[PDB]
Order: sequence, then structure tokens, then C-alpha cells
Amino acid sequence: SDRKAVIKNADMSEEMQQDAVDCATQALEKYNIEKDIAAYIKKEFDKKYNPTWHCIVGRNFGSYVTHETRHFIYFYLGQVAILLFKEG
Amino acid sequence: SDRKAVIKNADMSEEMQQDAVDCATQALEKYNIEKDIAAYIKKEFDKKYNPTWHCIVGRNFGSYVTHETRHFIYFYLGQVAILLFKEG
Amino acid sequence: ATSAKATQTD
Amino acid sequence: ATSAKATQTD
Repeated sequence: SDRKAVIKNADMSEEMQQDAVDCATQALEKYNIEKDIAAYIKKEFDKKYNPTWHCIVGRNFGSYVTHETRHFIYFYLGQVAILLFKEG
Repeated sequence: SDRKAVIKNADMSEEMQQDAVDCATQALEKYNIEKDIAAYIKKEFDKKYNPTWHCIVGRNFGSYVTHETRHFIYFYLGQVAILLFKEG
Repeated sequence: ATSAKATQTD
Repeated sequence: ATSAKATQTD
């Protein structure tokens, strides 16, 4: 819509990266609270791309996670950072 | 040391919750950058309590994750929030 | 064996 | 099958 997608680190097909950005755009259009945004994104990837995804949405965080190959993306959408990854 | 541990949500034995707080205290004493803090905590729980843990450290984030029973803690230590959980 | 959890910073 | 990743906000 108005928000700039900047992908920072991805281990993920470009189709799926575009999905991630799409999902997060829909989440940001629907929700204002970071946990709700993360939930929307997580639930839709669990549906679309199989469980089990995990999503963190915020302006200030660092992380260290373990993900399945080809199932990791860390990106900005506007001023919010989104970590989305599959493990389990 | 000086930082106040405030546990917000836990699905975890009280022994392990104390370990989590201990680990994060050591991390904060050693590291200033959130990703490094998260890495220290993640790696030590992978060692002490078996893989696979995931750790997020920050002042602003929401999350939605899936964890194994009895292997979840979300807490503050000082002004930083720490999410630490096992999945995989 | 698992649960889903939401967290939000103050 | 897996990798570990670190992320840090700007």
C-alpha cells in the first residue's frame, strides 16, 4: 500500500518472500498491535506453507533462532521489523 | 546484579525459569547488543536444556510462536524483554 | 505436545 | 536441515 518492504536476510524462495511481504502488509492494514500483527502472519504461513512458523514483529529486538532450510525471512515493512521462520 | 527480573508468562519449571534469568543476567553482563544477548541465552539453553531453543531480546516487539510444553518463558530483565522458547 | 503463545512488550 | 540465524533491528 504505502509501506516500503526492505528484505534484510532471507533463506526462502522468492515466491514465498513475496508472500511474507503480502501477509505482513495485510497484517499491518488490519492490526496495530505487534503481537496481533505477528499472529496474523504466523497463522497464515502455518496455513499456506505448513506448520510450524514463528513470527516476531517490532521496532527493537535482536534474535537468535534455528530455522529449517529455505524457511527464514527477516525484513522491514515500513518502520517495523518482521522475523518469520519455520521450526518444528 | 542490579537488574530486576519480572517474569510475564512462563510455561516452564521454576528451576528452569531461574536458569533463564541467570543466563540472561550473564548475557547482559557480557554483551550490549540484543542479537548477541539472544545468542548467548539461546546457545546456553541448547547446551543445558537440549536443542532447539530460540531467543528474542528487545525493548519493542510482539510475537506469536509455537513452543513445546513446559519450555516457554517471556520475561523482563531490567528494561529489556526476553522471549525464550523451545521448538524443534 | 505444543502450545502457541503471544507476547507483547509494555 | 537447519541453520541458526541472528537478527538485529537498525
